[PDB]
Amino acid sequence: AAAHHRMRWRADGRSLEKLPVHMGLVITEVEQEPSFSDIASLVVWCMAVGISYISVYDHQGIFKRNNSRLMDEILKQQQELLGDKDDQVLNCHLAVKVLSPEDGKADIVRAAQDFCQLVAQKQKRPTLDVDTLASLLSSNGCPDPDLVLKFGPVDSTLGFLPWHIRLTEIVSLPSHLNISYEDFFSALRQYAACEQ
Amino acid sequence: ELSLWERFCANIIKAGPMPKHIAFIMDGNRRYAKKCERQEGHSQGFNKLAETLRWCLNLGILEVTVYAFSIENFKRSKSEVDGLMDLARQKFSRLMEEKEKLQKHGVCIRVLGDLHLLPLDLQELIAQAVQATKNYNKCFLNVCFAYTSRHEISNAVREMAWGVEQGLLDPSDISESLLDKCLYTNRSPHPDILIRTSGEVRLSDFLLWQTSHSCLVFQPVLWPEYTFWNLFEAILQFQMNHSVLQKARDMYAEERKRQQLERDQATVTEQLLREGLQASGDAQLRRTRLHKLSARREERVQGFLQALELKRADWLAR
Repeated sequence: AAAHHRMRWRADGRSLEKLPVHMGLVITEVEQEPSFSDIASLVVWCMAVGISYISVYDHQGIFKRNNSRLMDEILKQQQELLGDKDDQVLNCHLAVKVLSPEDGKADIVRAAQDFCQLVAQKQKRPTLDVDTLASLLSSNGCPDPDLVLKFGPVDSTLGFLPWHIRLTEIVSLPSHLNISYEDFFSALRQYAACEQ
Repeated sequence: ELSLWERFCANIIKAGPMPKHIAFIMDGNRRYAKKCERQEGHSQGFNKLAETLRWCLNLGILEVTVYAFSIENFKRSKSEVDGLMDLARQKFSRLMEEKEKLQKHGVCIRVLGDLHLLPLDLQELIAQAVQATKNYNKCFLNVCFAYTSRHEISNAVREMAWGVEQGLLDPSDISESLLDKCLYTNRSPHPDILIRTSGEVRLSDFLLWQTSHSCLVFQPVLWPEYTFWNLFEAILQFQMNHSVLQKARDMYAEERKRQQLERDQATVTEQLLREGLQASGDAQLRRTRLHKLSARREERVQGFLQALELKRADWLAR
């Protein structure tokens, strides 16, 4: 009967001038091993307010090497707060992608290897334009992030989806440990006014 | 020259690690059109460009890249777009006629973009100048005219399919390095800092490949009002995360190199899986097999890069 909580979060989502269709969370905090509890709450809040796809990124890969531990805690908090698991568990995996450095640059060369082998198969010719590249990457289906959130001291993307971040807004926050919904919401309130 | 305070902090900043390459997104020229019509502001923006170059030259910043024209800026006002062409022709006409003066100090200029979108004379001036100013080794400035990183990498991409279609490379030789060595900035090394003026905070399709690990510096100042302290604050921020970003770059390298080695040793076994051979190592069948694989990709790719230069050098003639 926590349906009022869904009412509260959906109301916050429809209130912003603009909510990101796609959002990324980049965690530069390498001082300690990150806490999945804070990450899971962040993605849980995005879904609640109405953000379709979230991607979580760590340049060392500790999220991709721990998908199960992070997916476990994302589902639990959803059951815990938002409260038929097959469909719920399906919408979560469909919406949250866990990313690492091998998904932006190393993926860019993967598609290049696709065209070139098709060129060697006489099927493809170079005369490869702009939209042919986009549909050729692993973002064939999914759009590009409207907004990325940088958590931690480091002031780079650290190799996070260089092709897709072409027009996206970046918002950096001091840390993700012990993050609060009021903090995360004024980020969206920053992005809502952000010239797009 | 530089101010005493400006020369003071410069010597102090020169203590720690220094950026060898810094790139600038000059934004907010339009916003400074207050009491200015709009091409008067762009003219003032080019002045602070040369002013800022004095600074980096004073600071020993060796290479600098600037975003002069994005292909997206083509949808602007014909009056405003033609207004940028006039200035593009103007300052470039100053690059010529002021030749040899540019030869005294070791400065070379490189226009980076897809040059087929400009009016013929602009292509000529640009190609005229870059051909003349090339082979100068003390200083380097990359000006990005008609550039988007998306267009850039797609061009580097199609140019390596050219290689496979030309029998110079095979798609196995494709790598992050090969792709790295076919962008317009292959003469430059990767930028240490990226600076963007005005309150905006996006990359706008500018060097997305090369600044994946660069320090991002965004400042609320409009670019025409850029000062030496605005530049100094960027190097300050850069030096803070230098140890992190160095280590960050230093571990990506080792991982991609190790991962490339794991994949390379794998396909050598896949062929050894066929043909009935054993991955024993008894008499180094796989060891020589992988050893030869590195060279055949090394020599075949190395030739492709020499061929791509000759290809690119031929266009410089006309």
